[PDB]
Amino acid sequence: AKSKNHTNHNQNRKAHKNGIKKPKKHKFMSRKGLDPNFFRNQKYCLKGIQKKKKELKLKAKQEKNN
Amino acid sequence: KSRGKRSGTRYKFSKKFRKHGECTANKYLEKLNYGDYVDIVCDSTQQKGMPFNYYHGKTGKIFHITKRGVGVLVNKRVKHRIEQKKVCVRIEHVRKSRCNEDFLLRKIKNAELIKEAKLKNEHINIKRKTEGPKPAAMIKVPPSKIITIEPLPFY
Amino acid sequence: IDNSLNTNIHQYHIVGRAIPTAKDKNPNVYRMCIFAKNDTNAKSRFWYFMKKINKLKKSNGELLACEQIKERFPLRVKNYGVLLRYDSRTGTHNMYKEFRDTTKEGAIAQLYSEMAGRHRARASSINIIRISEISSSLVRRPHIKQLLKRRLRFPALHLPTLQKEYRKKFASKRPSTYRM
Amino acid sequence: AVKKVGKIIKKRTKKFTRFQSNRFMRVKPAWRKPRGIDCRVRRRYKGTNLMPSIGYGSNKKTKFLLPNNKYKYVVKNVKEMEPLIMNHTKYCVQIAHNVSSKKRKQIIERAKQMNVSVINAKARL
Amino acid sequence: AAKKIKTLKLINKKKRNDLRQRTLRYEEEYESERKKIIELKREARKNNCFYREAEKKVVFVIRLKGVNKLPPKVRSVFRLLRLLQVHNGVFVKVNKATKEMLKIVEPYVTYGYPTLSTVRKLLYKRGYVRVGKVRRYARKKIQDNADISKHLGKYNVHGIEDMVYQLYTCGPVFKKVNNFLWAFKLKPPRKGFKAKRHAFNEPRPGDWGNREAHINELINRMI
Amino acid sequence: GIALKNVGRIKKHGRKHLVSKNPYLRLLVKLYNFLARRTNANFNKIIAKRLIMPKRYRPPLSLSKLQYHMANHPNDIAVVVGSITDDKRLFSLKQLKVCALRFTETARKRIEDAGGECLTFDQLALKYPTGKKCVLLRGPTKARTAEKHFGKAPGKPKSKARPYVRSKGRKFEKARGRRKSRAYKK
Amino acid sequence: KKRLQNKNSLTNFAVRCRLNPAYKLLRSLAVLRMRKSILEKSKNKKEKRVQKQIQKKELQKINHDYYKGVAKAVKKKKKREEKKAK
RNA sequence: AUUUUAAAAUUAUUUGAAUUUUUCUUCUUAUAAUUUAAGUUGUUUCUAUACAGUACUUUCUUAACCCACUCGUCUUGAAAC
RNA sequence: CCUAUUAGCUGGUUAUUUUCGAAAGAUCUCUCAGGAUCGCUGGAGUUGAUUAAUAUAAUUUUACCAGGUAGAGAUAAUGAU
RNA sequence: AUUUCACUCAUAUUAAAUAAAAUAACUCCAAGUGGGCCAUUUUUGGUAAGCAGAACUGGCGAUGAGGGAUGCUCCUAACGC
RNA sequence: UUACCGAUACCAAGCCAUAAAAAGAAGAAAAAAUUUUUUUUUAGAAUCUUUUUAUGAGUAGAAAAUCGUGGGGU
Ligand SMILES: [Mg+2]
Ligand SMILES: [Mg+2]
Ligand SMILES: [Mg+2]
Ligand SMILES: [Mg+2]
Ligand SMILES: [Mg+2]
Ligand SMILES: [Mg+2]
Ligand SMILES: [Mg+2]
Ligand SMILES: [Mg+2]
Ligand SMILES: [Mg+2]
Ligand SMILES: [Mg+2]
Ligand SMILES: [Mg+2]
Ligand SMILES: [Mg+2]
Ligand SMILES: [Mg+2]
Ligand SMILES: [Mg+2]
Ligand SMILES: [Mg+2]
Repeated sequence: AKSKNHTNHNQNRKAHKNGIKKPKKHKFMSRKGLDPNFFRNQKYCLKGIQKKKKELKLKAKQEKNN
Repeated sequence: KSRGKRSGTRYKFSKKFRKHGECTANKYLEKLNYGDYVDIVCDSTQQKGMPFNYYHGKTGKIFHITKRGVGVLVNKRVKHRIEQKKVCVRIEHVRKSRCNEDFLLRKIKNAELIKEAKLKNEHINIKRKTEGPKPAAMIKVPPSKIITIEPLPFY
Repeated sequence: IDNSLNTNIHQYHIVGRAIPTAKDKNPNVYRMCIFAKNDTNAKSRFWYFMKKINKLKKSNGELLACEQIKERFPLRVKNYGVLLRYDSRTGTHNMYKEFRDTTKEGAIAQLYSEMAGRHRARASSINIIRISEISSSLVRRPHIKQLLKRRLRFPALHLPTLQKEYRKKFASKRPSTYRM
Repeated sequence: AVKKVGKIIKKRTKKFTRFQSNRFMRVKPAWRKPRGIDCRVRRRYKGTNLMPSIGYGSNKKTKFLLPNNKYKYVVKNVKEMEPLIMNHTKYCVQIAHNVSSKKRKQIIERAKQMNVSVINAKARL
Repeated sequence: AAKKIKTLKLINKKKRNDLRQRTLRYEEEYESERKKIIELKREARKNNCFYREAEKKVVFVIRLKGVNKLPPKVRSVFRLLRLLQVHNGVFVKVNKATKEMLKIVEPYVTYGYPTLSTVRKLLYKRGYVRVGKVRRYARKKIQDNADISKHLGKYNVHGIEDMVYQLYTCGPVFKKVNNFLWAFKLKPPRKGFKAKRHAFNEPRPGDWGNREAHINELINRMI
Repeated sequence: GIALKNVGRIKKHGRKHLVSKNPYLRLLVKLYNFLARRTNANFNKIIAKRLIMPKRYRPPLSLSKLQYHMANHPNDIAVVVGSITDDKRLFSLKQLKVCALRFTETARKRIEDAGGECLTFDQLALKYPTGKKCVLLRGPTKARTAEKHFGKAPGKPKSKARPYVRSKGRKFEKARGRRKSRAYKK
Repeated sequence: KKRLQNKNSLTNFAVRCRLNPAYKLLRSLAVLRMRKSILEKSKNKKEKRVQKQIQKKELQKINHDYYKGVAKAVKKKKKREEKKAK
């Protein structure tokens, strides 16, 4: 038989029963497929920083030990 | 039936009257950073990097910058939920939005005001006071300059 | 005081002006007398008229004053001429009608009834342009001229409007409309 | 209507009879809630049978109290009588329908000793 | 413990004393302001000029249309305002945004500028208050000042009179006070509306406008 | 009527009363509920809530993990509302003072050996009714294998959800839609 | 606390006083005002009248002015009409 | 089985001020009572000096005012011709 | 007898109360009397919130863009005329 | 760009209003549904149609009550006793 | 122009349920008789008790608590 082949009727209402949900907004979007080269540089930097931190910690420990 | 990538664009992407040509060479010097808000305004003089019909006019945060590209996090309302769309565009289309800069200016001014307040220790109310009701006044008008009014007859 | 008789149209002097702008610091003020049922209605009418005549809307102007005019001699009969603009279902018309009354307000009340009754013109569709007392040498309407006659006299052919107490539905004797 | 006697308020002396129980013998008066499209009772048209509802409930404080102001306790046996020696004003005995005449008499006697009211003392009398 | 109790009592007494003085001050102000307005008017009359009065700061808004057959936007606006039933009234701090909101809901409400006495009446006869931990409220009628002196102690409005004052003339602490007040569940008016269909400013009989003074009469009727 | 959400009535989404009929556990909840209400200590409330929770949300906390958590602040008492399991993967065990709902026997034994203390919840309450010098800990909650089937369905791109499959091996869910070679991927 | 009645603050004197401590003083003042006899009021009327003359005159001037303006407007309208006719 | 307290208010006392000079003027120092606080208490009949009556409670049965369409069902829609 | 064959189709599908409460869009489907999957609903649960807050909002202001429908134009372009 | 140190940005009126905003998010499991229909306003085809087809919103459906004599949708207004 | 009549909406109060919220592991009160007897109560069941406030339409559907039948162990 012939049909109500399309309607956007009530759709808005349906949507608004659980609100138009926003994205949750996370502080750290993945840098997965984004700017290469730069991001590897960043990674390297981070690693360096971590190493430095670790060294500092080690030094502190040594000091504590005497 | 016919939902191609440039449908309903007879006017969206038509360059405005006496502004054909191309994007001016100074538009390529707009500085962008990972966090800048950014309008997407499809200059259809460049056919590369043309973002979809829908994102024309819609602002978004820059999440990625490239050789001549800009990824833009733009919201799209999709039936029951807004979702983040990563619109990869050329620079010709991406324009730096101005909303954020209004806020920025205010911030700057507010800092100065705060400093001033601290200089003297005072409770300055920063927050923008919206258009409230008007206070009492006493308006001098001569009886000469008060033009009386009646409705108009029909013609 | 009688509240069954009153028609609560008053006359209001409204004065207002456009809010001053940097570009036009000292704008013109406009006034009008407006016949309205209350003060707020009067204000609204004033705003409407401003909108119609000048570029002026309630949001970009301010009312300076709304006064309320009470008739000075509310028990002296006067002959009021009124000039209206009204809208019919077919189109728009001017007309000048005259009302013998005790106050401007009363005249206007009369007028609204008459326009409603005679032309089916509802209050929305009418705009009073001016009412002024016509001294009886210039009265043009015959139903007013007659009243202005010298030693006026007439009988009382109206039927009794008995109080609801003494309106009783069963009567001993067939009342008389003649009276005297 | 509402049926005050003292502090006992009953909101509904009339029983809720099944819809149409009056029309067909096969439909017993025991309330059954009409499912079914177009029922009219379900839809609550003016002038039809009412639907029992939690609004009709009796105040939490007087609920199961009889006109006596006493909760009914059914009793089969003398031992059972004993729980209500310490509650002879709040509870009133009913002797179970199946208790024998001699036993009934005994129960009645016990009740009298306790000062506890018996609501069916007259059974087999 | 006894000592503590005594101390508490003393404190209460002090508070009461303070309140009374404040109330007196408010009373003094109210009359004075009124007098001043009159004086200003007189001056204006004398010297050709006009005195426009201060635009009215608060606005008491009574809902007219009930729950059904309402657009979504208007519903949202109502929710924001806190008018949820047919004759929920509430005070509203007249603003730009607020004005805009009102305009969106104009046909479904009446409003106007309450007047001090009316406000007082509302507070006393009809004033309930939200008493509980946030988002769990309980609509309690005021009667005692301890009810309100708890939540609004910080902001220096103990007792109903202070609240009333705040309401009348949008003070520093107006918004908070308004929030504290449970939306005014009013009767219907004892003589009746003219017609909720039509506007107040319609030349025919109606109700839904900004009946800017005459709200007070309506309130009195339907208190 | 009244234009309200859920009509007036406030939704509360979680557990209410423990559905368990474990008399000891009921007693515990009674106690800790009491403590929560009187000693409005947060800690107590939290404990009560965790006691109420279902078994998946009281996952087992491994001895190693406990040790790790205790690492920075010693002597203070780790409390764990679930079971603590032992770790063969630990070599050394420090002097640990731990409250838990359950200790697996071997874990308990290990603790004893360490010259530590296994406290039950009542004991903890007796000792530390406001949870002074305590540390609430949870085991790995979403480390459950059921949870690996949740989230975005495998089929949606970038989902790390395990499909429910009979078994592993090439024959099972490793062709069309799992490799570029057979139509598409994921 | 068990909810009891809710007392009509406006009337229930004690309740009112509890609500608003100052109220009592205000009410006393009101009572005092009510008290004073009509002779004084009558006397004051004369004083008011004396004080009012200037104000009255001003009012008259204002309303007269308004009337005049209206008249002028009417005249102008008439003139315009005449012009149109011509 | 101590927020039916506390305070407010009121009455009869007592100390000190105030400008609204006031048998309800206000606050406050102290003391007793009271209710306007701190959701109805009393008085007098009656039922009744009764063991079921014609009263009282209750079931059914009739009327009367107003209302009420055949339930179930598929259906946008069923009292459905 | 296999066989209680199969039926996307028709009919029926048995206590009470309380609580929440839809959809008749969408995509694909030898699909259009059906299904799957979203949507809307309930229950379960957790993290939260319980601090008149911040998240948040079918809302509005203040900025800031985007627009080419109503209207308007034809002695602006195109096409009429 | 990331990191760690500094110094310092309004805050109890809360970086504009307003908010029975956390009755929120999120995860899980599953139900029913996937024939719709009507009203204003915009609107396509059609001479039109209680016709066919759309948009916005609200209804009916799933919904009684008061009004419109009468009536699935109009007005008022949504329902514990 | 008043006045009136007029809903299951509104308002006040009561009662039911739901939801949430407060909050909770020791004691004489009165009357009647004539200083002592008699009369009632003299509570503390956490899915429970007390109190508060709001709310309450509903098919398909979902859930919970109840009710009942045939048999089993206690
Ligand atoms: Mg139906
Ligand atoms: Mg009417
Ligand atoms: Mg309407
Ligand atoms: Mg009938
Ligand atoms: Mg059909
Ligand atoms: Mg049927
Ligand atoms: Mg077969
Ligand atoms: Mg519901
Ligand atoms: Mg079929
Ligand atoms: Mg277009
Ligand atoms: Mg056009
Ligand atoms: Mg259906
Ligand atoms: Mg309806
Ligand atoms: Mg009709
Ligand atoms: Mg229900």
